[PDB]
Amino acid sequence: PPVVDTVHGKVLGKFVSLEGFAQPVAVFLGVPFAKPPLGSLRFAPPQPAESWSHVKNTTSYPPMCSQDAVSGHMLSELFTNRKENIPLKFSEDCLYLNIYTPADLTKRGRLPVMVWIHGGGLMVGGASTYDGLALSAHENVVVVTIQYRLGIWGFFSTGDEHSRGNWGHLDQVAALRWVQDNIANFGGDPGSVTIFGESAGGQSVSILLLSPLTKNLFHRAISESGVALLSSLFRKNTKSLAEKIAIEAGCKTTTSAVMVHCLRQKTEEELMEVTLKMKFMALDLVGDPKENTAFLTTVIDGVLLPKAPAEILAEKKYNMLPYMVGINQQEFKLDQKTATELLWKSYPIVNVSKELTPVATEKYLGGTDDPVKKKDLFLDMLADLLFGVPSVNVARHHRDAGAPTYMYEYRHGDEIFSVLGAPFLKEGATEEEIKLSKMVMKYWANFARNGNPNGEGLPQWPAYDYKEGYLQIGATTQAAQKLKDKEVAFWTELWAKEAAR
Ligand SMILES: *[C@@H]1O[C@H](CO)[C@@H](O[C@H]2O[C@H](CO)[C@@H](O[C@@H]3O[C@H](CO)[C@@H](O)[C@H](O[C@@H]4O[C@H](CO)[C@@H](O)[C@H](O[C@H]5O[C@H](CO)[C@@H](O)[C@H](O)[C@@H]5O)[C@@H]4O)[C@@H]3O)[C@H](O)[C@H]2NC(C)=O)[C@H](O)[C@H]1NC(C)=O
Ligand SMILES: *[C@@H]1O[C@H](CO)[C@@H](O[C@H]2O[C@H](CO)[C@@H](O)[C@H](O)[C@H]2NC(C)=O)[C@H](O)[C@H]1NC(C)=O
Ligand SMILES: C1CCN(C2CCNCC2)CC1
Repeated sequence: PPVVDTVHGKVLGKFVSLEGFAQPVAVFLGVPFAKPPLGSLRFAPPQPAESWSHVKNTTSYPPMCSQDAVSGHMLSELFTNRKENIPLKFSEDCLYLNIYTPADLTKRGRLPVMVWIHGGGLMVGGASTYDGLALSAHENVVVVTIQYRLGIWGFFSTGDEHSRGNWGHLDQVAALRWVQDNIANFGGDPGSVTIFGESAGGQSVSILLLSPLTKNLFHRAISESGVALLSSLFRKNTKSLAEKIAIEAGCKTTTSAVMVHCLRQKTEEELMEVTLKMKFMALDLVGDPKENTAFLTTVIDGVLLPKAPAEILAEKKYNMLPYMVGINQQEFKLDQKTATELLWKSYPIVNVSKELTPVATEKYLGGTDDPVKKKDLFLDMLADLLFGVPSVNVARHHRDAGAPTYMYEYRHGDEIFSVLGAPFLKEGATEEEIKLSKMVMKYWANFARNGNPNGEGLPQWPAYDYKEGYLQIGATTQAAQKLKDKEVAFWTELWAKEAAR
């Protein structure tokens, strides 16, 4: 039974042997990296954890952050890269991380560290549904899954000092700081930390890469199907949102301070209650697509983000380091009038003026294949809009700044089956995807230790220079070029025409 020291006290983990590997993996589940964000700490930045004198049992999955348990239980079942489906528990006391290390705790391990940031619209998700027991064993790295406040708890902002916002992101920063001051005890190398995640995790890594407060907290980043440029997860301000939330809770809105103070008085159940009423994770068709800003989000707080992401990216003066941006052509039938309507209704999620709406349709869903079955093109443009286009834009920005860049197209969650090696400790699928998994983890890890995904036994992966070299992964893995170049062109131009209407 492994007992490791930490700045705050000792933790007791457990050994797990993965068939096919000589060395066990030491696992620590539910290690606190902060003080429980209760009472006055709700809607505040994370405070350090108080020290403890006993040896802390860390062999049990910590609870996940307050969230929609139905949407939370479902996303957890559809993303677990294991066979067992963990018995979830939710609480505001959710600031914990899980550690998977293959290092020999008896020695001075200096293995690269990979910190996984789960996705889930910043509304749901947890670190436990992900298992680094395979990636750590297969690639010889230390894997850390972190948790962060979600929904109201994590992103409620009044646009000023009484509740700046981005608590969820400040929790990610705190875990990264924790890794710095402690991972060495687990055979991890704080000098080689790689942050990675998909969807909302993907954009979080992007946000963190652009934040002034992450200097030296990590050394490489991987965004999968999500970048700082997602219009759904960022908004310069959310005062009106904060007000709708305060009212739904039965709080006055006289001031920012009165709002926050009243909300701090609410109960987790009461706030959970408001969350459900607000109906965040869901598209609202009826009404005007511009009044439904019911989406808690990343904002400009002058702390994590001094200014909007688009601009910080433009200034080219953020944390310059290896960044791997990738996507999966999937979000996982109708006519051109109804589809074009769904686009307008999906305004909050994709911000596409009604004016434009038809154009995009008649372009993607254009007068090519009139069939209804072949309107899966809608789902393609809807993806390019969500992450496809933004990703490339983010990449181009990074490259254009002189930072090692890389892209790839896997052929939401599926890459995860490969990234965390589901094909081993799960159902047992196509011996074909099982090798696909090993190839993936290989790139991620080589990138983790070198900032270059390349290695022996793996097809060439071109840097993301000006030839737009990117890797194509799937049943057959090859290299390609100009990812979403045509799609980006049509949009950057379309949105150009209305630059001076
Ligand atoms: C909902 O839909 C609308 C319309 O489709 C979205 O459009 C935009 O609204 C703003 C209109 O004013 C745009 O931002 C402004 O215009 C351009 C953006 O291209 C900027 O040049 C403007 O000023 C910036 O100031 C900083 C100061 O440090 C400079 O560094 C900037 O320079 C670069 O940064 C911009 C960032 O957008 C880049 O495009 C270029 O590399 C610039 O060279 C720049 O001088 C000003 O920001 C935006 O493009 C866009 N959104 C906003 C409000 O910024 C709208 O965004 C969308 N809303 C939602 C829900 O997302
Ligand atoms: C550490 O925590 C574990 C889990 O909470 C404690 O033992 C329990 O978990 C085991 C599985 O790991 C089960 O097999 C046991 O049944 C269960 N305990 C009971 C009630 O039988 C364990 O006591 C704690 N102490 C240490 C340091 O191991
Ligand atoms: C014009 C081009 C792209 N946008 C926008 C369009 C829709 N909102 C998010 C990106 C900013 C300015």
